Amino acid sequence: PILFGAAYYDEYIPRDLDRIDTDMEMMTRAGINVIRIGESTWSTCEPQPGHFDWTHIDRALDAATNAGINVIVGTPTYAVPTWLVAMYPDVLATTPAGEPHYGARQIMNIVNPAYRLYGERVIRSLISHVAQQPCVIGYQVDNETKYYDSVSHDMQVMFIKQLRHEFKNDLEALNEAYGLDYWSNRINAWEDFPDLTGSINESLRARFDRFRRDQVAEYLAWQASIIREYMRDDQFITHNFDYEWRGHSYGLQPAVDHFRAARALDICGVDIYHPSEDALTGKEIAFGGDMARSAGGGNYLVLETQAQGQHGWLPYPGQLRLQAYSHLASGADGIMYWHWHSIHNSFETYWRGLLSHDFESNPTYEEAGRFGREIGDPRIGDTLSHLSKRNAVAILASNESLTALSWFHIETGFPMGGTLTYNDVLRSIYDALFELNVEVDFLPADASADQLAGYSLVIAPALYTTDQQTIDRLARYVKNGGHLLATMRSFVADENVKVWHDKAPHHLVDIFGMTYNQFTRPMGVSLKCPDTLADLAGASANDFIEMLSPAPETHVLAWYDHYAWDSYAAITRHAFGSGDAQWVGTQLQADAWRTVLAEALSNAGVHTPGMELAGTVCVRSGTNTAGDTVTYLLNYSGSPITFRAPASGTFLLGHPVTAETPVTVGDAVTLPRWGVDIIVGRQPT
Amino acid sequence: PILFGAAYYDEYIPRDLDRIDTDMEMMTRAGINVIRIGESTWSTCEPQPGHFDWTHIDRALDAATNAGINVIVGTPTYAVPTWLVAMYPDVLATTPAGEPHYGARQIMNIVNPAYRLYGERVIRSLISHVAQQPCVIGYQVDNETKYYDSVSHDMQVMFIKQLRHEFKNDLEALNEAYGLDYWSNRINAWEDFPDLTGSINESLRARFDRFRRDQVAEYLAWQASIIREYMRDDQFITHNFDYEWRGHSYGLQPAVDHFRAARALDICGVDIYHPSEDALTGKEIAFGGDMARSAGGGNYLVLETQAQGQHGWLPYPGQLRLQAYSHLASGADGIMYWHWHSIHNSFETYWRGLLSHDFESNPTYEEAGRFGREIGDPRIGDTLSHLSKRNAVAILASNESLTALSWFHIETGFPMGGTLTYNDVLRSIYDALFELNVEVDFLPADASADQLAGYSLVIAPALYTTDQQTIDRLARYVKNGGHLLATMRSFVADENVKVWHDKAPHHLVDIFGMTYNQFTRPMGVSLKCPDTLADLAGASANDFIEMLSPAPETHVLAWYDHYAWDSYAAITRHAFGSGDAQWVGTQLQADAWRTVLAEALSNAGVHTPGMELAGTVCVRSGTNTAGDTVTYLLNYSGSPITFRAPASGTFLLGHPVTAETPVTVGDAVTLPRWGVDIIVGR
Repeated sequence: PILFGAAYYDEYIPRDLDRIDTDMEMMTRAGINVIRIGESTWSTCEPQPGHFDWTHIDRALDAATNAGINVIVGTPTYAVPTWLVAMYPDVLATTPAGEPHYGARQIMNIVNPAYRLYGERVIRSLISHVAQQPCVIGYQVDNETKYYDSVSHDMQVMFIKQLRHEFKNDLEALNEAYGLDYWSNRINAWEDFPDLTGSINESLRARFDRFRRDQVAEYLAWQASIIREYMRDDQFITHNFDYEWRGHSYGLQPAVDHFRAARALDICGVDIYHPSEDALTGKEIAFGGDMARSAGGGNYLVLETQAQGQHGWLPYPGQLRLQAYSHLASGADGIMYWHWHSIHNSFETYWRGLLSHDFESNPTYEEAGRFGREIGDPRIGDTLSHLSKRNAVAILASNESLTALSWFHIETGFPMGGTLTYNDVLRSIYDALFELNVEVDFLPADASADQLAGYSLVIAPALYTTDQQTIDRLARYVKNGGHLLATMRSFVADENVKVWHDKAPHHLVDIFGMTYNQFTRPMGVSLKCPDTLADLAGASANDFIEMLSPAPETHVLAWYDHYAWDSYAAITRHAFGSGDAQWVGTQLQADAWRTVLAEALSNAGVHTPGMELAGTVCVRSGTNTAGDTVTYLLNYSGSPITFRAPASGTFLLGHPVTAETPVTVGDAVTLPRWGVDIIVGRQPT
Repeated sequence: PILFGAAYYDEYIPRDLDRIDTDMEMMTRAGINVIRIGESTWSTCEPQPGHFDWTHIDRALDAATNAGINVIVGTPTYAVPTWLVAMYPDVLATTPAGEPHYGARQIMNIVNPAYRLYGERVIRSLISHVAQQPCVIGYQVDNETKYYDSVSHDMQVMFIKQLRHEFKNDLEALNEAYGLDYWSNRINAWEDFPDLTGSINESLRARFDRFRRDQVAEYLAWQASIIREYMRDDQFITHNFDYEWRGHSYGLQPAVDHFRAARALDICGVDIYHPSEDALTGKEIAFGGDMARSAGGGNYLVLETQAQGQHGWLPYPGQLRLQAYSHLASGADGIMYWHWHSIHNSFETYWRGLLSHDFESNPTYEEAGRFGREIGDPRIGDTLSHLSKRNAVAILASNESLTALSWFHIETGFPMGGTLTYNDVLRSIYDALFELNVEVDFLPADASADQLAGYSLVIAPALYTTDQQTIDRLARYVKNGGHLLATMRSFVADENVKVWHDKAPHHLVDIFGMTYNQFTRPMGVSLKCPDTLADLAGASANDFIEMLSPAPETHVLAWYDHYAWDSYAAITRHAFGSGDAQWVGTQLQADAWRTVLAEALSNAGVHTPGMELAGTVCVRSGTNTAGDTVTYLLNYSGSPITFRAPASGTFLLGHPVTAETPVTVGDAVTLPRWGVDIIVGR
């Protein structure tokens, strides 16, 4: 059935209480069938070196067993004990800010041998101890693992050795690849290799970031490999990925390549956090879910999301339920809250769980339990689980480009100034599509020809650095009938972040039917659109403009409206083989992005039910394991709304209209504020 | 008489001058009867280790003696000589910023042995040298002393031993009290105890902060105890406390507990600086005076305030006078300027004294002298000194709550984000009261049953962390007839900053007649006020809202006006015993605070004639030593004002009306811009 649950910290509950069995009863009452334990408390289970105390782990396993609740056990390696650092200070990484100081979780040097050695021992002892317990259904490897800005000596030497291997000891080739002549930065003998911390060369720095991302992935695989020596055949290994953090889950994760790192896992997990209250839009849940579903090639677990949340996140009545159904609408096969309660000391005292600091019932917990009892009814649960999505549009995601542009800021070309980031461009586009009710998959930028070929529209947002093979695949995708749309600052540099030295866009001048070699930060530049984009006439060009020189054969969709720049296009499209290729040479406002992308989808022949409801209600859909269509209707607003049904079949939930009421496409539908219902393409049962 | 003076630095005066007797004469001309010397110049009086040179100290004592001026001697320990750090670099504290570098004052590790050894030596030599000089009337111990964010090894080890003592060596108890299971932070053996610098556990950090605050209090008591070995029976020990600095004196001092630290002294002293010119309000003078008066249980000395001041403080004509009288209206028994002149080199070149860089007369000095000759006339001096204030309202101050919310920000729960601080809440209440012409005392949060009992209204501004005993006193205070008003984020946590785990407000749900367990940052939330607070109707709820669930018998003064939260109250008041208890579950704008407080005060039976003049003129009063009522009328505006006299008696000063003109409550009164007079009820 659908996983529904919460992280539980027996280790944190005040010791003067004895309420574990009460907590378990509150959970089963709320339709909770799974808890997560163990990951944050190494110092409780191994209180002195070599001395293991499973009191708290056993208590949770026993209490869950007695309640009929399942358990996912997390390895406790993301936060280290006082006794470990006392013996080995280097467990804590040196960063660019200098020497570390004990306290915070996730400031360790993940390649430190004391960290790996003791880590391996607690992993072995914990997983050995719990693996045969029937309530344990799976494992979380570590927790939201990154490399934590480590520039420790060892990590650097290891990087130098990998550079030797990559370049077959040839420093002429390395210095040329990275342009290291500049500012007298050549490395002409391996023993002269400087400390990377002060490097001003982004070719080198990027490669080091990539190396360290790869170490994250290897560390996860290594942990998974250890759990594989103990686990039962009916258990799974997962991990809780997280996203760029801007007060909440925002964009592609800078420190980890989720596509690559997910290969060690049986199923992808993810943590998603987002604005609520008047600011609930659904966008972060959908973005988060689409990236997890894409990284894992199918259904994923939401291992953490918000209950009462941080200050400001407390959900209006109805919002918790609407947030939950949203996850299922992106294809989640589980939802778990972080966490069951609210902790009474220390950093996350006010990142609040289902229960408040009094451990009483409250309206948020009660709303959760109404949700849990809904999906725990098989009539609802069997209908919503394992949802399959077949999307026609893909967005290309690139950790290498995020890294590159974090240094060469789009607007300035330097690691200072500007406000537009890679994830801003990505989200500007993702969010426009969301506003139009068009659903997307994410693809890594090095996706195969077969993968690309599945999609009718492929979008490349500020896809700044790629290899030559990637360019060639995309040309071929277009030739064979695809539609490629790229934005400014794409295909600028090779995989070593060296800007190509032929005509831009590199090896795509004939595909896009244009070239450029000039750009600026626009002052009072707007757009003239003669035809297909007539609705865009007048829109502003923002942040950065590329002076696109269209070929004589190319269709210009927009020109700069400015006396210095009006010889140049802002937006072009050009046929090539059976497909076409569009470039957007500027950043657009949200309304302009919706205009451009709605036209592009129309050009590409992409239609989905709910497109007509854009701006009225959120519609997201899929096919269930009976092969029926499932259409969610999600009202992300504080007013009731009326609209016409986008599909025919039966209302699965009912809404303030009863469950199993039939509906026909076109029928009037009303949802209350923060309301939801779901049409399933079958008759009532 | 009233002390009136300035700090004087003969050590800093250009050496080509010989003007000390001219300075002294300009001082006596201006009614100045005391100077403060010695505290900033260790390297001048001990130029090489063990070699003392009292030339400058002697010059000042001889010149003062010759002019009939009294002297307060400061110990010079808050800035250290180059020769001391050259031997002992650990004199300078390690901070979370890392290694220190010599130059600034007040970057020492106040528990360092070299610092305390050489410090005891200079103290003993200086005090011994001056103690029997008739002009010396007292002593300042160090100067605005704090712990300077020291995380030096010794201070940490000392703290660990203090923890062993407090938990009786029981690390199981310590880990539970502080919740150190979280993020694998348990300390399971004493030898594993980590550096505190990078701790993310605010129960532990807050306790370290409290320890270091107590080390400041001890340091002050240690110096006072040395000084007591030499001083005459006719002399006093004091200290210049200071406030949270936000460009000027703003709020409760974060690094020192003035109520505790003040115990070692004969009389409290204070340094107060504030906006002037168009932004002169008198709020900071009154806040700082109320605090200092409260900390020491009576009259206090303003050991420093602004003369010409920093750039932007230069007072408009009339304002220096108005500022001065403002201090005496709060209960000051002395006013000293920092400082006499304007220094020609170095960091405070432009923190300017009475005289400018040219040492000439100027209008600010001349205004100060007109004021000093005023109070120097016993008709006025005698009437105004040792003022005694009996207030009906108390505000509870808590360093522990300041500390806790410096990390757990009201709005965010984290040490980043938000704008609303503990002191902002305290000042929001204080300022509304001042604007209502209501005078207050401060009490420490742990104030005794007897101290609480003396007040008709007690206000708990964001009293985030307390012990259980404080909560039980307060409940008894209400049961017995008191009126308690608490704001949001009060009584949340125990004295270890561990949030209580029963219903909130902890052991007070019966008293306030309400519980809450939900809160948020409000978006477009207003208040609905059905009766008693009808004037507040439509006011904004700001910064944070607690979802109060009132008992059936509780009076709901304000509900949330918002479709998500309108089941919940924002402001509640509940009868308990013969008193009552009111909770304001959000932050209010300034005008909303006046509306709320004016109603609470009326509920509590507090009314005076000055409250009728709120918004028009500042009225502050007390009783002088002949038993007469002294009523200040202070105009903190750039225009003239007209109003009805709030008391009968005689005008003391005269104003643009002669000195000693009679007046009767209700008589029309006019004051010029920045004006002042005083009605004395005889």
